[PDB]
Amino acid sequence: VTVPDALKDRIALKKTARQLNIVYFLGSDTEPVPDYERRLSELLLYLQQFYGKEMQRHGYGARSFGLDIKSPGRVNIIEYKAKNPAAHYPYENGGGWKAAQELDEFFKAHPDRKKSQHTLIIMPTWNDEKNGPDNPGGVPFYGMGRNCFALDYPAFDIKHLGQKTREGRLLTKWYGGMAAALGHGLNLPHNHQTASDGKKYGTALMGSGNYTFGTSPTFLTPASCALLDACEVFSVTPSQQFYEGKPEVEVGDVAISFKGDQILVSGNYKSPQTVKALNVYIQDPPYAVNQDYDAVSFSRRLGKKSGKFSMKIDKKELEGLNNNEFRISLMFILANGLHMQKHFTFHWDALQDYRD
Amino acid sequence: RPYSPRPTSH
Ligand SMILES: *[C@H]1O[C@H](CO)[C@H](O)[C@H](O[C@@H]2O[C@H](CO)[C@H](O)[C@H](O)[C@H]2O)[C@H]1NC(C)=O
Ligand SMILES: [Ca+2]
Repeated sequence: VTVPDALKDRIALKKTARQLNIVYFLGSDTEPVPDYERRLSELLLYLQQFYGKEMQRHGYGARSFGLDIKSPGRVNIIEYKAKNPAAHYPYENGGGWKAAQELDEFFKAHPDRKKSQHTLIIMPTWNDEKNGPDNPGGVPFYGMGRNCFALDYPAFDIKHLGQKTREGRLLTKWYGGMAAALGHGLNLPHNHQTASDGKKYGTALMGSGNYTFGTSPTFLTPASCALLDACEVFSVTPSQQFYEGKPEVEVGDVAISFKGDQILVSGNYKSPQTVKALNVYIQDPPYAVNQDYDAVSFSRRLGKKSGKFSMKIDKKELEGLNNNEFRISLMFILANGLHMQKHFTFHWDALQDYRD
Repeated sequence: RPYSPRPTSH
């Protein structure tokens, strides 16, 4: 096994209690893209380095998502042949959902192959008039709860990373695409760098980072990392169980005030389990989960079952917000990976402190 | 509560 150039400068990572499942999903009429074990292994191991280095940078130690390792530089990838041709699992109209329901049956019959509740599902590109090894597509490519979907094509190989070529440009688009789709699988919403992080570190991965990964600076936000800190496959505490039950948090006494360039957020919280952290999201309308690539995020540590929180936010960090209506969301993140939000709407032209 | 899938940036 040879180590590609991009993987030569790498850090050691803590061992995790649970590992991200990797599935190479084949339609009954589909052959794999040749050499995929090596090619996707290198790409997933570099991605693991990226998440771990960003986690370490934000103070959480050398923690990334776990992977089941088969042998040196090779991930233990489940090769799955499906009951139906690939036409039955397209990008549009529930292709992903159908592919997932079949894997749920696979993992219920083969429980030793399931290493966590998070799965990344990879399908070879279609080859027709619209798509092919030159312009991949046709297959699921998104987050779906704790399942996410990416694709494979012959030149999907890390040796093209950063290269000013068609393969390099193609790789950044579909590698960053995979990086962000996986992000969604790891409990992450869309977000946008602050103005100062945009200057220091570049592009948030869960914003437009799917177009920059491997070519210009790309990074994870403090809010993204606060969520990864409560993600099952980042855990180094085996006694902590994840995602069971419902998120139970009472939030009280909220106040959001505007004194100058500062936004002041404060309040109370109570929950039967530890609340690890608070993420704050600020965006323009419209607000739906796929209209929020503009949500500028902030994060603060909490760490108690019951307590108080208080944050100051600089209005000048709100890079890209241009609308008179804006919404502030407060996401409370629990020790077991569940979270819940409260939203609050404001108008710069009629700006009123929130006080309940 | 409904949970929509998260697609990438146009
Ligand atoms: C988001 O960016 C992705 C690249 O980072 C990718 O272009 C994705 O586009 C979708 O890709 C799918 C791959 O199977 C299908 O081809 C789908 O038709 C296509 O839209 C981008 N998402 C969107 C919504 O454009
Ligand atoms: Ca928005």
